[PDB]
Amino acid sequence: MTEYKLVVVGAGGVGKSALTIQLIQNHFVDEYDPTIEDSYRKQVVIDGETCLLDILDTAGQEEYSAMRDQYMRTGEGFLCVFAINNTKSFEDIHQYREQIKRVKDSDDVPMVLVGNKCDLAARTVESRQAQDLARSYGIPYIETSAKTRQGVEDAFYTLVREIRQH
Ligand SMILES: Nc1nc2c(ncn2[C@@H]2O[C@H](COP(=O)(O)OP(=O)(O)NP(=O)(O)O)[C@@H](O)[C@H]2O)c(=O)[nH]1
Ligand SMILES: [Ca+2]
Ligand SMILES: [Ca+2]
Ligand SMILES: [Ca+2]
Ligand SMILES: [Ca+2]
Ligand SMILES: [Mg+2]
Repeated sequence: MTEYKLVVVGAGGVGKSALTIQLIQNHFVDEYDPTIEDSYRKQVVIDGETCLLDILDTAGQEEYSAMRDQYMRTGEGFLCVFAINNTKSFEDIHQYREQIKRVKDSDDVPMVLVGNKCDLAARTVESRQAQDLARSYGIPYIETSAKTRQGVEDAFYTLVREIRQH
């Protein structure tokens, strides 16, 4: 079966782990344990295709930024996550995309921009602002809540659909 190597990236605290764990394990992680780098692997059927998803849940803590090159080299598609209640995290996306672009020497890397924590009302990043950023990268923008599971499958399975278009 086809394996998809997905990598979840973005600033600390944006919900990368909660998103991944919601997808793979169907519960919401309420606590905040910063990640170094974790791997998850699950067989799923996406659009009739039995798929192995290999998901790398990466560090948002800037102290671990030296690890980015390695994971950007091996990843096939990237979920670029910010939180809609964290303007800085949205502004941080570009450093992630620019590095992905550099490492893969490509302006056409499979990516999805994810505005997470869409269950929270303290929104400082409007959907349209994020749509505009995604448009500039040629990628979809999807809002998610790891808490309620809104958009979670859509974000990941879409990443897959973007990889398939490559
Ligand atoms: N309300 C709400 N809280 C969320 C959501 N996603 C994550 N959180 C909360 O935000 C905090 C950080 O989530 P976490 O997944 O650990 O973030 P991370 O991006 O993996 N952090 P790190 O980069 O340090 O590994 C946790 O308390 C978690 O419950 C969401 O969609 N909604
Ligand atoms: Ca919980
Ligand atoms: Ca692009
Ligand atoms: Ca504003
Ligand atoms: Ca397309
Ligand atoms: Mg994490």
